[PDB]
Amino acid sequence: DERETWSGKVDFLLSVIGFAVDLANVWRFPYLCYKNGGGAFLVPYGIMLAVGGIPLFYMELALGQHNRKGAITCWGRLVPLFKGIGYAVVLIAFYVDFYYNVIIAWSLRFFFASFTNSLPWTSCNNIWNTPNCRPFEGHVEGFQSAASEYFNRYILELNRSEGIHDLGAIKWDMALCLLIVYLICYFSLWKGISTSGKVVWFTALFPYAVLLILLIRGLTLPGSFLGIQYYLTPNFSAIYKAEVWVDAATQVFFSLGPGFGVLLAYASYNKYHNNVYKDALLTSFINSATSFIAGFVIFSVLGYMAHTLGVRIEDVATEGPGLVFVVYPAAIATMPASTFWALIFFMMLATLGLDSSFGGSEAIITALSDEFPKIKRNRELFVAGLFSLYFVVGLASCTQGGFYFFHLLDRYAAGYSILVAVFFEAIAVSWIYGTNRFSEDIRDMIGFPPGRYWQVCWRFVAPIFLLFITVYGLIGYEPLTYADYVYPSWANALGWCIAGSSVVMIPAVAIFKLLSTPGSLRQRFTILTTPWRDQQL
Amino acid sequence: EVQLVESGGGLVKPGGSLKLSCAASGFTFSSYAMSWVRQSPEKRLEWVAEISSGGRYIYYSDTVTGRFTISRDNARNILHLEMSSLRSEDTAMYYCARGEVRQRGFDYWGQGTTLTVSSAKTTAPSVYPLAPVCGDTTGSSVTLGCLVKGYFPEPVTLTWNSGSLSSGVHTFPAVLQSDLYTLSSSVTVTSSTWPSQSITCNVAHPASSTKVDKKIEPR
Amino acid sequence: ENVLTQSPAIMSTSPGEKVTMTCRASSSVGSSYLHWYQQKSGASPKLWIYSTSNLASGVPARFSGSGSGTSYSLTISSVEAEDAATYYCQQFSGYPLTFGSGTKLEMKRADAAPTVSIFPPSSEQLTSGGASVVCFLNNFYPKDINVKWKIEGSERQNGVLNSWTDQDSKDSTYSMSSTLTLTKDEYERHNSYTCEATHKTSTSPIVKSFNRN
Ligand SMILES: CC(C)CCC[C@@H](C)[C@H]1CC[C@H]2[C@@H]3CC=C4C[C@@H](OC(=O)CCC(=O)O)CC[C@]4(C)[C@H]3CC[C@]12C
Ligand SMILES: CC(C)CCC[C@@H](C)[C@H]1CC[C@H]2[C@@H]3CC=C4C[C@@H](O)CC[C@]4(C)[C@H]3CC[C@]12C
Ligand SMILES: OC[C@H]1O[C@H](O[C@H]2[C@H](O)[C@@H](O)[C@@H](O)O[C@@H]2CO)[C@H](O)[C@@H](O)[C@@H]1O
Ligand SMILES: *[C@@H]1O[C@H](CO)[C@@H](O)[C@H](O)[C@H]1NC(C)=O
Ligand SMILES: C[C@H](N)Cc1ccccc1
Ligand SMILES: [Cl-]
Ligand code: NA
Ligand code: NA
Repeated sequence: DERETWSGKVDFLLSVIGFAVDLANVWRFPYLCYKNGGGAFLVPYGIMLAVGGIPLFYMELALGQHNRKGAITCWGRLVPLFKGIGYAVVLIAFYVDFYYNVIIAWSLRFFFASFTNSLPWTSCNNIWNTPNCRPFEGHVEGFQSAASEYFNRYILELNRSEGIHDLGAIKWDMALCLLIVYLICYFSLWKGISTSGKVVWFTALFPYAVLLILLIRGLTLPGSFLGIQYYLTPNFSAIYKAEVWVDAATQVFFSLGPGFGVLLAYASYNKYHNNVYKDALLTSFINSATSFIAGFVIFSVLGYMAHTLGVRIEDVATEGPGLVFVVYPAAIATMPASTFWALIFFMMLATLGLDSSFGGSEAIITALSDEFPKIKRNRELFVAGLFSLYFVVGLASCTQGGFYFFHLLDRYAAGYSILVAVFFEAIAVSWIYGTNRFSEDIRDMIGFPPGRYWQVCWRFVAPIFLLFITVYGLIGYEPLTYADYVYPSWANALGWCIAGSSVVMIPAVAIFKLLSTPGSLRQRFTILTTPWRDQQL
Repeated sequence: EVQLVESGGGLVKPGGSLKLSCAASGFTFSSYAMSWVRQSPEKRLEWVAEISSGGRYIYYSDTVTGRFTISRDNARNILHLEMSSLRSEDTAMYYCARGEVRQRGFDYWGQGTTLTVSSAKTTAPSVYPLAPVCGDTTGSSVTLGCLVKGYFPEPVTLTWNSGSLSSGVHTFPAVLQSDLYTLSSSVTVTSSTWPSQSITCNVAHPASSTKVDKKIEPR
Repeated sequence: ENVLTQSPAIMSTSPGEKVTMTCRASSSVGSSYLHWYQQKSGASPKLWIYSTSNLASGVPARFSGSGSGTSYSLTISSVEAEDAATYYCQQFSGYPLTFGSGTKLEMKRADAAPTVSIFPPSSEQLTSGGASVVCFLNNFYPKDINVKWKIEGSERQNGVLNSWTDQDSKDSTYSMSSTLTLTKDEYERHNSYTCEATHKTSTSPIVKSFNRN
């Protein structure tokens, strides 16, 4: 204080909704519903949302609004022994920027690709095609669809790479798209939230315009009801299995943003007596509701593919990049006015990703802006240096073998790491700092204590929720592979480095902080577990 | 159930200092924020200070800030208001009040404890019988009276026949005049009842250790 | 500081009648932050209506509350004698927390004339050097009444103390005590003492008096 504040509350809400709603709302939630008993999946999903996701989501938002600092300073002021959590969270967000932007660039690349009266990925008689190409998805690996070969052999040129050891030529048309993304991010974030919170009005709202248009074209298609059937038809037999609850737990956790320091930074610009609890609920709800909607958008079209284009539903119903960059564009191309559906689809994909990259970077800038007045004074300079380091290292993912690089980070950069970070975040808040202090902090802000429900969830449910995900994510571990390629053991260990490079800050910094403090070790856990709020009276 | 008990009030000279206390019980005192609210002799309610459930957030009215200090003993369940350089404007009944939710208000209150800030010295009342004039019965009933004059500070305890006689009793609130309260009571009983049976006005003023009784005879 | 002004200040009502009372803030108050307390005579305040509309525990359905921004109101749909008290509104939208100035609610009833009585100084007091005549005026309605002392036929205005009781919870009447104090020397320098109460019930003042036998 003085600390800059949101130019208006809608800016905050859209920044948060924009961060939380991204591509996985489209390319994973509907797939999980289809795979796990249809609308029955909503039960495990809703329970995980209620006892795990939203409480963690609420917590970080309240915590950021109360302590009014970014992730490093905040965790340091709250429990100095764990200042490292702020460092861990910061460079997890740092790694994620190295690859996640590439998805946006692919979106722009397909967008620039659809300025035409006849979409390229339609047919199997192009220079990049293979003797084995089919018009649509099949179930035999050696025979790709026309859209799959376009993505793979034309956009990516992934066929020309023999692995992560063979990144090949830089692909400048991609680097151009990667640069445009970073320019859009720079001129969105250099001036701070005064413009960043205005930009999100587009990037957070645009997808809903397109979701509506596609939802109508989708549901008017022949076979669209058949798709909705595959999407939502209940089968509670799935609920019996542990793997389904783990799928719900993990989806809930990664879909909401909790513990990345992003919600922390955004809430840190809230007015102190803002009703952060009302904001956390409205915001959670919109995230999940968007996934629900998008599922109709996807499977109406997926149903139209099965009914009309003559393809097994199981072959087109898929997750991840393949759904949005291959299967959906395939369906679009068969439709009248296809060029229009393609241009707004790929635009939606990019705006879906942009709000999210915004939040990741802001978690970083705000964290560093608060630790270091040097960079806070020079924001417009600092981000330019940061996005420059992004663009340069990111050129690796614009190479012909670039997917192999993307896929490596996508697995190791944030996955296992953030779960342990958030696990200590929960443990720090509820048990070191105390739910008592926290509840009291929340009342001083919003006028009432959190219910015993939110308290039980933070203290008990949350940590074993995160524990539940982390353990099944270990027991299910296998060495990294993509399609027929298997990554070399050194590549595997290198990702373990990226994974532990951040997690290690937690015990590292705890060890280093102990060795600058005067007293005996009973005396020293106390000096490092006493909150900054209390030392200053 | 829930009970709050303020204590510690009494006469204090200006500039002096005193410590009020509130004994919480019947609920989990650690969980709730507490406030001191005072009521002046002119019956105005004025919030004084609020302390957090954990005692880490303290607010004061501008009237008492830098003079009062609110405190909290969560182990022994006792709320505290530590006053200093008191002044006559601080004279009031002080209430201790539960108030953890702002959206819900002060849901429970104590019975209050009275602060009086004055330069006046404590002095014992003279109690005078009020027997009726010469003649002139009657009168289905008769009125008797009692005069508690010249005391300070408030309170005094008046009753009749040690409280057996509560019907027909009017006990007037005291009125300060040049640093001395004067008070009076009237009681009416059927003409058969008096002077056939003794009617005593019994008065208590603990601040001055007084304990008078006054039988009323028609001299 | 958000001043809350309440009107009316005092309010008389027949049982069964509707009553409304209002609260005006000098600044906007969120409706979830406006509350009301009732405080019966001689007792602590009780929470009563919280965040505008919400009856507190044990509060009979007669009560209701309404308002927003800078204007709020309490309404009793059909008043009962047990409802006579002072009502205070309050905000928590901002520190310092502030209470309203009060609306004292009171029972209307049919008029009743005072039962005046006059008392000469007690012998215990005259020996003290003092002398206070006393004149009780009991069980009348409405509350307004005007006592007037006379030595001889001359009125005396100086040196008086008047006390009024709170309205009776039983018969809902008012009572008053007037004490005229003199030096014993002034009391003995003269013979006739009178105390007379003009009141609405009668155009003629009600008069009690005594000579020194
Ligand atoms: C499928 C999509 C379109 C909707 C997703 C459903 C969720 C938005 C719903 C289902 C379960 C709901 C929860 C059901 C039980 C409650 C208890 C409720 O408890 C309290 O009132 C706390 C006390 C306080 O106010 O402090 C808080 C909301 C919550 C967690 C709900 C949060 C919203 C939830 C997650
Ligand atoms: C896609 C179709 C089916 C549904 C469209 C959903 C749209 C209209 C919904 C979803 C999220 C909503 C927004 C969520 C955030 C706010 C904050 C609030 O203070 C103003 C309204 C506003 C801006 C909402 C406007 C309407 C909104 C954009
Ligand atoms: O969608 C195919 C369409 O454009 C292609 O041109 C490329 C261009 O060569 C690249 O440099 C890129 O940046 O822009 C286009 C992306 O597709 C074909 O060359 C063109 O004939 C065709 O219409
Ligand atoms: C299709 O039309 C677009 C104009 O929208 C043009 O750019 C493109 O070159 C056309 N394709 C062919 C094969 O001519
Ligand atoms: C929670 C978002 N859906 C995923 C994300 C994206 C970028 C950074 C962090 C997290
Ligand atoms: Cl989701
Ligand atoms: Na999401
Ligand atoms: Na987004």
